[PDB]
Amino acid sequence: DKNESATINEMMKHLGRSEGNPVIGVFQKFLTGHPKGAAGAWMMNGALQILNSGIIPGNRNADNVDKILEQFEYVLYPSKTLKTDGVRAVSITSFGFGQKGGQAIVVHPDYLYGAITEDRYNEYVAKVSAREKSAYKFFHNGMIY
Amino acid sequence: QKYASIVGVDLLEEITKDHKVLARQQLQVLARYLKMDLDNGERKFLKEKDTVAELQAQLDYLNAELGEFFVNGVATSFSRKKARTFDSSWNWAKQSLLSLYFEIIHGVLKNVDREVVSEAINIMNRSNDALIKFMEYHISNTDETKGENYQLVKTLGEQLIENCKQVLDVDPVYKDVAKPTGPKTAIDKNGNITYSEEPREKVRKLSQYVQEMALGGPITKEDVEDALDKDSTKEVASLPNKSTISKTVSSTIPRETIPFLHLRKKTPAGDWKYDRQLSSLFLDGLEKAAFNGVTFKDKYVLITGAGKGSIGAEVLQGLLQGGAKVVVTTSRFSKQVTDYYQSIYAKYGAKGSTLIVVPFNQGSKQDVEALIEFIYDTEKNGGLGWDLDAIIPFAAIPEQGIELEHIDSKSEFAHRIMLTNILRMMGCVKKQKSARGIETRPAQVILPMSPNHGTFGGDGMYSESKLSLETLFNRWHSESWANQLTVCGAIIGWTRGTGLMSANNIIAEGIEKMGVRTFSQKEMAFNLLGLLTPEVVELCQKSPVMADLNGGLQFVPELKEFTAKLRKELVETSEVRKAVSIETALEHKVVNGNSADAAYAQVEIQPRANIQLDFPELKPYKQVKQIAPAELEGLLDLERVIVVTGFAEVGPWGSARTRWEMEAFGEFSLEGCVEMAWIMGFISYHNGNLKGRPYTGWVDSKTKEPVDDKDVKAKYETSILEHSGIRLIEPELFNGYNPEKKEMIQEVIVEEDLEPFEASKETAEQFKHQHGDKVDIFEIPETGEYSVKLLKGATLYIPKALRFDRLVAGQIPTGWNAKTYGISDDIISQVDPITLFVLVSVVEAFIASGITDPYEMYKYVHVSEVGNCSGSGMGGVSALRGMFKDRFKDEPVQNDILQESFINTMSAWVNMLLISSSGPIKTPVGACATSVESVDIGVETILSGKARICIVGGYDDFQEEGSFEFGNMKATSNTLEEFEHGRTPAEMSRPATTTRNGFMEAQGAGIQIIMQADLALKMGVPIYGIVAMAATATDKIGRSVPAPGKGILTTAREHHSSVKYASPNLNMKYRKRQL
Amino acid sequence: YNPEKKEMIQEVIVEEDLEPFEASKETAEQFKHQHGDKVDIFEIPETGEYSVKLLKGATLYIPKALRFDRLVAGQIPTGWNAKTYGISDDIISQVDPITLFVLVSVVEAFIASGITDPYEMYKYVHVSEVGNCSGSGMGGVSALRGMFKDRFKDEPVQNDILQESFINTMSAWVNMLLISSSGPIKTPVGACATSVESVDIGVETILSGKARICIVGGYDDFQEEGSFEFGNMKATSNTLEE
Amino acid sequence: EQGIELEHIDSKSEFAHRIMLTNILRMMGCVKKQKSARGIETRPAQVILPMSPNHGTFGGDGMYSESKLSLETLFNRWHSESWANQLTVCGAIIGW
Amino acid sequence: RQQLQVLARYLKMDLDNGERKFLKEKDTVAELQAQLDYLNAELGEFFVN
Amino acid sequence: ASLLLHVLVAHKLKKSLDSIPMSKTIKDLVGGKSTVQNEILGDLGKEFGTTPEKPEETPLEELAETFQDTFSGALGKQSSSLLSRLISSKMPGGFTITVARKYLQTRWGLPSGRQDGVLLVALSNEPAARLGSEADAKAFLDSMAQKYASIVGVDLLEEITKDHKVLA
Repeated sequence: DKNESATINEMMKHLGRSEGNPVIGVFQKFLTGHPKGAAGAWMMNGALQILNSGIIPGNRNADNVDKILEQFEYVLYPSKTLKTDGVRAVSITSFGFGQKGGQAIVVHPDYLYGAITEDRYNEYVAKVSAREKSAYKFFHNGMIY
Repeated sequence: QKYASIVGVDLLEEITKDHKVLARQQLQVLARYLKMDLDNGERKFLKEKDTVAELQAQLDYLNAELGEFFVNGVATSFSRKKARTFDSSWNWAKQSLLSLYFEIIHGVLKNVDREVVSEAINIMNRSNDALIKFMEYHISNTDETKGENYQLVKTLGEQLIENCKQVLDVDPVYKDVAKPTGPKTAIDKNGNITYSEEPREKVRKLSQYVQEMALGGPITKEDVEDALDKDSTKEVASLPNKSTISKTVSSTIPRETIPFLHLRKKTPAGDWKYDRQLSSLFLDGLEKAAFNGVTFKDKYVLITGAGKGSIGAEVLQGLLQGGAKVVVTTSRFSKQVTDYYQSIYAKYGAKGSTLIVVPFNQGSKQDVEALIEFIYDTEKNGGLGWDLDAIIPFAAIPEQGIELEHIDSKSEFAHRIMLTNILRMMGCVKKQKSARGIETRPAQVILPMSPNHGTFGGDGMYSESKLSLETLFNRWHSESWANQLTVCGAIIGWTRGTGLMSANNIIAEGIEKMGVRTFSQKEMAFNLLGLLTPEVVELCQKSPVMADLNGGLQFVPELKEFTAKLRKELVETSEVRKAVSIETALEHKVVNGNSADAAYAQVEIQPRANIQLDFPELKPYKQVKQIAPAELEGLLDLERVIVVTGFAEVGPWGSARTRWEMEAFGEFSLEGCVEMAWIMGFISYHNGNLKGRPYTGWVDSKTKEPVDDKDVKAKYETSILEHSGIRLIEPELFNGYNPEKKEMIQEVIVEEDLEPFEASKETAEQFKHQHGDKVDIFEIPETGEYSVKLLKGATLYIPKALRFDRLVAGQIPTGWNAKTYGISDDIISQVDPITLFVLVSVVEAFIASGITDPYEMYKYVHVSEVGNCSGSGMGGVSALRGMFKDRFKDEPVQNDILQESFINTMSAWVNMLLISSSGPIKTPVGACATSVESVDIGVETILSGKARICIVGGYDDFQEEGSFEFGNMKATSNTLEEFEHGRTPAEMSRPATTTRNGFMEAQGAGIQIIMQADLALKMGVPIYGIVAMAATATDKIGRSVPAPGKGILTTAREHHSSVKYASPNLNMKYRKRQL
Repeated sequence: YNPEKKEMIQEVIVEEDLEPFEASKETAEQFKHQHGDKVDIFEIPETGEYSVKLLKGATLYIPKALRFDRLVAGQIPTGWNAKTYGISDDIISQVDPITLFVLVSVVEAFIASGITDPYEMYKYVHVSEVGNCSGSGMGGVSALRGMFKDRFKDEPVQNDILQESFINTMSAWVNMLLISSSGPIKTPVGACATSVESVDIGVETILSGKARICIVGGYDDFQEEGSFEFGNMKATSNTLEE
Repeated sequence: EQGIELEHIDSKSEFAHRIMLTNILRMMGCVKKQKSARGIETRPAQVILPMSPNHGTFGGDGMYSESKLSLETLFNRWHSESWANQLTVCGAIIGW
Repeated sequence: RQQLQVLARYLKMDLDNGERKFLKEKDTVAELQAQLDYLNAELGEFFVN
Repeated sequence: ASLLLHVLVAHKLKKSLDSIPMSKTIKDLVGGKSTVQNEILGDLGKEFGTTPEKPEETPLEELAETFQDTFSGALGKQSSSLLSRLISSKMPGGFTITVARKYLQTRWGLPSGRQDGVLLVALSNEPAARLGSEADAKAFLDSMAQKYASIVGVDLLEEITKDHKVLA
């Protein structure tokens, strides 16, 4: 938590993140634990629960953060949930034994469909709706039996 | 019986006594050869006893003389480790700012609300040259055009940036803005006796209030109009602007006329009477405390009695707003208690502000010779290093219905809570001052008195408790502690909402008619806070004082039955209309019959659970072709663009649909209260008939007694949360693991041999090849299977338990059987548990992708283009347990065990069960980053061309093979030393925390289907997200594992050598033309 | 390891109790939490360290040998100490044997590349462009033996043991000893194809751009934890019937 | 108890408080229970509570203040409560 | 010392019950007392005596 | 104190009593693998109880002097467990701690404190395997006793039976 947070500072201290544009510490582990090798998904799942939701959770077990994290002015450490007008990107970063660390990030899909033509989009659209339904069906036929 | 069914073949003593006695005799005589008493093993057993009876006879005299309440309630509830400091104002201030940045534009707060102000001050009170920057960007980068709300904040926040700027370099204040509210007893014609605390109208402020507090009332006889509820955005600039005064409202005091808030003064007689002047400046500070507010900077305070929804809290909510450094206490130490005490600080605590929650019972002497120590002590001894500049012991217990002859322990216990311990409390800071010689920073004391001395009836020993406190004056002169403690006797009147008068809440409206005021606790909060004012503080540092915060309820006489009546009327006027209303309705039912009125028993539908998949929403091409640059069209090779198409998960909070809930919402819907019940074996389905009747819906699974998805939450929500999330480890999920009896081993030597046995003819020989010069196998001629006695000098392996500490983890929800999901019993009996966790994770992921026949993929793609790139850390540990530890143990382990211990096994069972994919298929193991690594390959794999589709993820399990190993590495939070910190299972995982001590291991999975983009489009699937970047990094050779570092910073490599001439490549347009 | 005396285990029951002993005051209590209604701990007043007799009806764990068949394999040349190659004694005393087998393999590989100061690579390349993409099958089995089978056995196993049982440990000791490379670094486990898999990523990794250089390979060890497991799967050639 | 100031307040006082106050109460709350039963409500018991004005005026008398000062609320009750027909107060004030 | 114990088996006569009593009589005491001294600590020997 | 401190710093580093110099600091002796600094600190705490706030720099003798100030001939819990495991795993059958103390006080004449010192010194020269007979046990005990003395400086009819048999 101390070194996972410094770095963030630099990589924003180095890329020109506007002073006063911190990035919001999500800590999906106060609930669950450390799934050793599973983490990156639990937190790569959230990210998408988030992206489309617009929400940001918080460590509902954060009594009091450490003073020494105040020098990391490029970050926050919430403890209460936060609905938003919209997220546009996210960062996952894993630091495991052996130094094989990691950093994945994410973008909001809707920054995609602007790469293409209308007719192809609304064509994609319908082809999905059907799915959700057929999927809705399965999920429940199976969930029951 | 089974063999017969399968084959068909059914179907004196005195000789001893003597034969004993000699043994019974040769027994004793032997002892003489060794002088070995056979009774000492009882005399101990008797002296251990006689000492007990008396030990007890003492112990029950007490319970007889004192009482089980006293004794069981006079317990210790304090540690120097169950504390909780709270100092991160510099962050919360940025939590709360945004909460406005959204609650506004989600139309949750309007300009006509009273909390934006109650908020902003709690922000401005926390000002920092960065915090400012936090918003300037959040404001200067706001697109007001999006909607009025986007202007509602782009406008005012600019008042803040400056308001917060002025205060920068200031000290902070307690400016309350609450709408002071009056009581309202309402009853309808069916006895709907209901109370509401409504906004008074004469007085929609505190300035207006303190006036009507000044103007007294008819019996107490012997403007700056602005935009509170109209436009708070303009009230913004009114907060730093010090609206001064010369028309001192303390001049609004008529003669012969007593206000509602007066202090007092003593006469040489022995009484206390209303001064005017003295009690006239208490109020200028208030009016001052209201237009400008008071600070409490540099204070250091103790307070007790602060249960949520009480009065010792609204003081706190203030003290925190001042700049205080405070101590609060509780006898109900728990989790919910703190998140409360956490929310305060995250909303009120201001610059320098500091609270400390502690467990405490003021009935324990040894618990107060211990706390103040923990204060008047250093941070080396674990102390706190503070001095106390004030005190506030409001803590007590209810006693109601207790008249005289019903006075026993529970009161004798309270008397000691308030009186004989506050004394011993205060007689326990001086001893900590006198030593250190502090005699200019004494401690102002705030003794909550009240005039209800026998006036009421059955309050128990609430009379000579708070009445034997007005002799803290007769002493402050007599005694020696005057230079260290000083008194502000307070007199709390009729407040409302507290658990002392809320029963009486329904006659307040009735009393005010007699020309009186009844305060909200937030109103009575304003008072004792205004009793800390730097004006008074001298007034006590000269001579003690007393504050009568009673509205005049010492004049309205014979109040006892005066009150008994006011409510004894309501009951009648109410109960009768519960009786009349029904009989008349009843009457109406015999002449007309419910035959016609039955239809008026309207049909009311309970809702029903309709789970959903959480597919994204798709907005028209406009909203999106706009949000992004129009230059993007035709500018991306989608085949090289990656995307996520599905995902799922397993954990101690079940799937990804429900965890979200406990992740963001903190609690379940019913859509998640049943799903998280279908997957714990609480409920089931049934269609057909039961009772002969056709039930078609949810049902128990142990009783099959039908149920609706409404009586579920109330029926199961509890055990779920007791058996879901982090917990105390539950053995049966781990086939016997009892962290407090950890079955272990010891290689002792034997020194003599017997207890022979007779085993197998082939075990009895594996012993010789091992134990040679040793056990004699000595066939037993009769049956034909050998015998053994080990020998006088062999080795053994003998067990233990080794009470072990780390005993918590994210056990999946107790009751998770894959069966529920559609799995057989052969697989589970063959395979490593963890692999279950995966298969489910996959289906649910395809489910999440419009995919339920994986074979479908092969319509658009070639089977040679469907990869997995998943993998675990340790993996399969449940089998390794089967090879190294089990086989050693003579156990019937299976034989394919090791094709499952591996880590390519679980991405294989998958293909061996769902996919039918295509050969060279990767399987990362990065112990804790294996799930990004999985994603890095998972992409390179794809946009290389190897695969149009992949699978990515991670998984692992928890067993005593792994945790213990994680123990002596001292990485996971211990549990005991989390108990002595009085923590709780569900809060040991403490990210970004000042007292963080380690982590917890979980067990489950999590996966993700990623694909080419172009595919998903012509494939018709839910695109949840994107993966624009993914990576892994490391210093150098596998050199030292347990410490991380810079490695990833290289995802920011760039050469800033010259940034003047812009790199046009970032400007799409440039990139478009080239294309 | 004596494949003809494979030290093993049996959970017999006892039927009478003696041969008391007198251990520790803290082992003699770990026995009670486990063996209850059982061994009487009965301090010996004189010296001060407790005594024990088990009881007439307890459980035991008693050994065997289990003459076992598969007893051959490609044992590295008897006499192979990394010391010969330039390794300390602290590492070896800390680390899983197999990892020795790797470090040597690397140096000799750079040797084979005109490379003996890996740091040299960094003249032409950026440290952020030197990857490993190696890995094993089971890996580290010598440690797993230390957790499940050994700790059970009252043994003085070390404590960092499990940062070595893993499979990212051995491509790490490397960087923790030679390279000083750059973060997210892959570690395949395809039990028996892990060394091509290593090569597939090892390339994609590269011509993607993540890395101008990589490292690829494989490694694993042989112990009675693994072979025996391979035995009852009837995959390895028996020896007797040979 | 003499010479006892605040920080020197411990058992010996917590014991006295209980001698005078929390036991006289329990005393008087232990005759009514013996009257209410037998129904005696015309021969009540006059009580004589030795008060004294030395409430903090003197110094180290210990918890002699809120002992005998928390007795003048045997009036605030004699109306509130139910024992009026059985006990009655004559608060006395002994001087020098 | 040996013929001693084996005899007991002929009568099934525990030679330790004469101590286990002596120990449970004990563990119950410590706690019995641990209660008793909390009081003297919280209340005081004056009160109690 | 220095003796126990070195014994504990060695039994956690698997080095000889002389192989670890009391002049160096633990931060340097650890070699960098910080996964052992915390372990050694916890062991010293369980053995001594009170140490400087940051012992990562204090020299071996540095903390040993403060320990001698604190420790008072106390075997400790960690040292007691270590000696018990040593006398259980690597010790001839029947050679419990009591028999070893007796053999040390009889065949070498060393007091109870000298006995504890010899046991702690043997804790360094840990026998890699279980000595079979009481002879090798007495031998290892005498060797560890000579080592302890070098490190501290303190050197140094039957027919009754036959009948008692025949009846048997």
